[PDB]
Amino acid sequence: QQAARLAKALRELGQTGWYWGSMTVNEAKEKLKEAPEGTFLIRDSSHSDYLLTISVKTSAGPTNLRIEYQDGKFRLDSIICVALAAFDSVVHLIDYYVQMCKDKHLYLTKPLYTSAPSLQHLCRLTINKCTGAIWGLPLPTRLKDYLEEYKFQV
Amino acid sequence: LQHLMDKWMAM
Amino acid sequence: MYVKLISSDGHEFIVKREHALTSGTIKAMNEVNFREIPSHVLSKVCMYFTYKVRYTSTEIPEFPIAPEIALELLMAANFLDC
Amino acid sequence: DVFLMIRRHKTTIFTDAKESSTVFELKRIVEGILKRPPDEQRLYKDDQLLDDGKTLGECGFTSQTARPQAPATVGLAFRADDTFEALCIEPFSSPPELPDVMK
Repeated sequence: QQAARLAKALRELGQTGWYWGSMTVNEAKEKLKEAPEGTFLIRDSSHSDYLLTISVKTSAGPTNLRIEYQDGKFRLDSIICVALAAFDSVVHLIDYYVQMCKDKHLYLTKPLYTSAPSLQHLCRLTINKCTGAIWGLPLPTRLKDYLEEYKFQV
Repeated sequence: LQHLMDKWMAM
Repeated sequence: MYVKLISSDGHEFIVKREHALTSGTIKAMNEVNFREIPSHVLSKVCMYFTYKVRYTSTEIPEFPIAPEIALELLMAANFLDC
Repeated sequence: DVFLMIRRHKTTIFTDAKESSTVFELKRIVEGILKRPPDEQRLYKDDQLLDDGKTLGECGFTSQTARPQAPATVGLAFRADDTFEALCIEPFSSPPELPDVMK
């Protein structure tokens, strides 16, 4: 189920609207130079050993953090980071850290969209922030299925 | 993103 | 230049035709009556049209949606295909 | 740019204009849409009547305060016959109660 999980993860990632594909390291730094702290995007990694990279503005400038995928689990770069949580879903990973800085670790706040999300998707995002009990909502089955397709808050 | 599928399949 | 979109409660919203064409439904079909979309939703839909056109400097800002209208807005968005 | 909602009764116009433009130019836009001359229009920010000659910036319509996603409301009253009608804007509908799960 290893390849099947990565395929599902990449479908979600295409659904995020903040995946910048083949953006170069220099292009990512140029895009985030003046962005607020916490602003982030995901792009392809240029390194042979890694699939993806998170580009994020820190108080010291834009930086890059590669994402490992091993044994069917996603985790942040273990060469840089060391109780590192693992995730079936990489969008879930991002969501996890995003929520983690709404409490108190990795400071991620607002994604950098490639283009304007659809209104449907923004409504889905808003509803996910309010409840996980999508089935209990006064909505038609077709829209619950749509909500079911993307359960994350970012 | 079939490019990423094949990159993982390679490595 | 402009089109008129009328809510179920009879509020008339006048928006640039270019902006209104964000909705595939409107694009396919100079007044449009929706009868099933109330004004507190249609107005926010029109604000979405404005927001989408202005940010399509990609520093796209957040588009805030009040929890109290979100379910209805979703249905409207699904109806409008936007 | 400043993004505006011009509201009278059950009519709402979504439009944009420069912060540097005047009240009169906005009345000319209204005249192009609703077919009433400038001298038969009064525009308001809350209860405050706006003078034709003032710029939008001096009236308090800033790019920070009037965004595409949150336009500022400008009220509109027409000159019915001799005088002006009272500034009347009908509110939008009320949202239903949230489901419990949305707590």
